[PDB]
Amino acid sequence: NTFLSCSQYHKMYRTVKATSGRQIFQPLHTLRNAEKELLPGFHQFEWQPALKNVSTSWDVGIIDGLSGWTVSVDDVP
Amino acid sequence: MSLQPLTAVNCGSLVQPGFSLLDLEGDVYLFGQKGWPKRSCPTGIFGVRIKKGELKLRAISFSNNSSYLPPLRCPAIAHFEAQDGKPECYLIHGGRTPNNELSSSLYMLSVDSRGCNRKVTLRCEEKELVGDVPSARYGHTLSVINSRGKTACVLFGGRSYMPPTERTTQNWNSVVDCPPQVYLIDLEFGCCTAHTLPELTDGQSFHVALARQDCVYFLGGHILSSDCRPSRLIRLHVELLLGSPVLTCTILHEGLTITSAIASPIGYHEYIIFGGYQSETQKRMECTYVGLDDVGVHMESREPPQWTSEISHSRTWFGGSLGKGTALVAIPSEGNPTPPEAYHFYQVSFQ
Amino acid sequence: MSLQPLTAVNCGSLVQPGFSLLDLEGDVYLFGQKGWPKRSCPTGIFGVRIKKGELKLRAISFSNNSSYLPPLRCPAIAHFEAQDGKPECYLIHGGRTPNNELSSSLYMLSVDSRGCNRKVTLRCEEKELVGDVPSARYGHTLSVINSRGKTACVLFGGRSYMPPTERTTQNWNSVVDCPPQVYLIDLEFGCCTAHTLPELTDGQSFHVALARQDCVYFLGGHILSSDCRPSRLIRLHVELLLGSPVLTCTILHEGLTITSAIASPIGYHEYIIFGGYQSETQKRMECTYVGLDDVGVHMESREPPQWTSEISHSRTWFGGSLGKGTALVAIPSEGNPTPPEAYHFYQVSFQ
Amino acid sequence: IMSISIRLEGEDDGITIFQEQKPNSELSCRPLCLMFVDESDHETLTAILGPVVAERKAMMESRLIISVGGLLRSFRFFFRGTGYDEKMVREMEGLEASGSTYICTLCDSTRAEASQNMVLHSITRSHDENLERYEIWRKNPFSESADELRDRVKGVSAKPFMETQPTLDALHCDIGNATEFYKIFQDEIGEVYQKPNPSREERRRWRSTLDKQLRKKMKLKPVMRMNGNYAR
DNA sequence: GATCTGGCCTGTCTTA
DNA sequence: GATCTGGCCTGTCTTA
Ligand SMILES: [Zn+2]
Repeated sequence: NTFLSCSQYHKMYRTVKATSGRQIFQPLHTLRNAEKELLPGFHQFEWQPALKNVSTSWDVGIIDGLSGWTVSVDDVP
Repeated sequence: MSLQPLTAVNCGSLVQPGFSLLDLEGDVYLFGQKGWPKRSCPTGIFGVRIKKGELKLRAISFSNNSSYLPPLRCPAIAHFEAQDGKPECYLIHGGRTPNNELSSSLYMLSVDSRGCNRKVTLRCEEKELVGDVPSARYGHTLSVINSRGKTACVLFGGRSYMPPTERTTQNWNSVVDCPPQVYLIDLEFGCCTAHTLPELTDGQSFHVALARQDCVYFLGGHILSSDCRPSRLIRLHVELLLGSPVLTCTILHEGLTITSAIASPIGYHEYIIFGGYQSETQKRMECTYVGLDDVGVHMESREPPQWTSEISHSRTWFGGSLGKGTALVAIPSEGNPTPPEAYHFYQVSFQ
Repeated sequence: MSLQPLTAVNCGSLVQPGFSLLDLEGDVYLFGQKGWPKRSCPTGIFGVRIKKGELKLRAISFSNNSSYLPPLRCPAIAHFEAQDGKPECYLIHGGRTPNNELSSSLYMLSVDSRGCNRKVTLRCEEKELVGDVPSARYGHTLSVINSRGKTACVLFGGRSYMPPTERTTQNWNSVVDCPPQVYLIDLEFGCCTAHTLPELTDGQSFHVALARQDCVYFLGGHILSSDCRPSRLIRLHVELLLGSPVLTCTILHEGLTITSAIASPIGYHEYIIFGGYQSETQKRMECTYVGLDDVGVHMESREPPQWTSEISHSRTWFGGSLGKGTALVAIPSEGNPTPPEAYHFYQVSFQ
Repeated sequence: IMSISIRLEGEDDGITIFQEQKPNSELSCRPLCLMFVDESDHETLTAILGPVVAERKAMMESRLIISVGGLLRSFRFFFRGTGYDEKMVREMEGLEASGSTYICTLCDSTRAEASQNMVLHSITRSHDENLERYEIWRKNPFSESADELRDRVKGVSAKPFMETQPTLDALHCDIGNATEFYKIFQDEIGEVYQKPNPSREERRRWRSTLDKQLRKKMKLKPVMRMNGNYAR
């Protein structure tokens, strides 16, 4: 919410810990596992009746939108 | 065998990677365009004239009693030649709607009247198919056969989307080869029969098919199961008798390993295979000649016209046949800002 | 009285808010180009022609003996009329170069030869002033008098940069009115005398000065000390009698409250005054007529032409006198994208 | 997510629970798909967005089950497509963009017809009716010429693929109306009802003096394309 | 050579 | 009416 870049935040963390720390802020690698709940593909859910033409796997994260294009040359690329 | 660089002065955004060139009654008609029809041309079909290097596209208008067509991207064109009763017919089936779908309907295109002043009116009719209809597909091939003495059509090959039950919103734009059965279609009525091929255990696509005197010869076509481009040639023989359309088949040992070739007619039955893709990276540069007689295919490589560095180093290329030993090819272009003409055009001529 | 808009045909980017129109021998010459002289016209001076609304600028060329001029922005122009020796002269002094410094050098401009094919050659001679030179200033006025029978010049008014004691790099760009002493300059030689008079309390700037028959009439200037635009009319009477150019002065009742006016001669000694500004905020809209004779100045309000809403709602406006009852006015123009032509132009004509 | 309400056990059309107090805010707008695709071309846009519209059209039917607040609860979904401007609504419903004869996306009135008659019109257009009308235009059962057939389907020449609720965008409506009034003022600076054929230079001079005035007062500087702040 | 009409071209209008 | 010359016009090159 303060639009701080990851590398700028790590800079802030190192500077606030090296001087008088007594470290307050958490390191990056504990943030990277902290949001695994906020992103999609974490909670269990289920429809009824089962959806049409949609798979039932409930853990699909970021999927590439091309959706299985047969990149082979001769078709529309 | 010389190539002339053309300028697509105006209307160079209507051509797209896959499209068709119908050669009927002299002048050629471009068919297929980017997006749906715009009000400049409410039909979708342009007339092409090449003069002094200029490529000029003119708007064509349909007749009063004809239905209209979506701009099918990669359809299967079959040239039904002049005879009783309505020359000159083109059978189109079935292609890809620009709203990305597969159309399973067959269209029949013909010429109606003229001029008054250098104007041609066309007419399109949907042809209802009572079947046993072949599943909607693109890239397949249709060919007309005349046998003792009646007329039929042979439909073979092509790809299609995943079966309707197994298509998942992640495998949506996935595409697999349709099963390998040959469909015999009567022009009228819509009785279409399906027959199995004991020798062909797999289908293909993008294979140039040449039909002469109730014999059909299928050149190589790209297979997506094994990712192989077979050099073998396929011959099939349709013997139309009352009332079972028996079909037989055989393999020829050697043919050109080619996919998406521009098959331009020159002589009576002599064609030139103008080139395409032999591997996923390298494109065919050599021009080949294919004469067709009842003995078999006679194949000789001919001196390919000297290609400028641009068309020799291009990633991909496509085109179509303007007829009379003349063909059109296109190369996508780069630059900044937009050219905006995304395609440079070349006209290759034989003899 | 009439006005016509003029189209600012190409090369209209050389007109800046302060500039001069030197009217000599038919066509008039724009002077005071924006920026330094670009090698499109290495002189700096232009001939102007107005034909069917088109304002076309041609590049004049100096002669071999001439020293070259920097494009001063707002100098003091004095028209020395046609007589012995070399008619007719324009005295330019002194203005400020495109680098913000003040010239303090008197230049004399004359014509040399023509044509052949619609070509006119000029010549600029810098003339030395020995003295007791006048301090570098801009906006002042110089006027030409003929007194029994010697020709002299009276130099008065004008702002200047602060003296080089209180000059401070925080008060660098500030200007203050030069001390009010009249300088009498001989055309030849450069012997310049300086006289002071009690009735002239402070100097002025941008005050139109008129000169006839060894008498000079100063209209209302703009005094920067009390911020007043005095409506007093000033008169001074000089005579060059060996060996002093003895000078006296008088105040008059009514003088117009305009600064930076466009004084166009129309009659023998009758002028039409267009005016720049009545007050700091509100510009002058009325046009006035000022005749002058041995008795005194005679004022008459003449009907001003109907102004377009644009030139009536303009904040600032400038121009000069093309002569012969014709004058040229300019309006800065606001628009996005940049027009780029900044100044829209009008031609006003009397009778 | 605009609002979430409860109905059970019944007797109430709804009993609202959560209503987004700031719908237009940038803090409440959840991205779903990002693409590097042009808007003009149709084939790439539809090939990528096929699946999204497909599972959206398949989701309206069934009911979701989530473990929330400790218990298993059931949800229904209503989708309202309203955030598209007119260009995209026209091109994704089969109409002709954008200066056609058939002006209204909600009605069938033509450009000249809604000039005489202005204030009386009734909303007709909908998704299914446009699908059926594309079917009429392609099958062409009565065999009319191009213009008559275009008149029968009131200008549906392409198959619609996305469904769009018949509403009006607010922001671009304000921008369009402010550009209309800016042309009216640009006309009224000069006299256009006295001199009906003004020259191009006169147009430029009128726009220049109007922008000069609108700079002296209201503290505005002109813009090439007119954003919404200039309209307000 | 006189006639004509299809289509080419150009300017304004509309939402972006 | 022929001739001549200045200035107008356009394309390319240079840093931005
Ligand atoms: Zn409406």
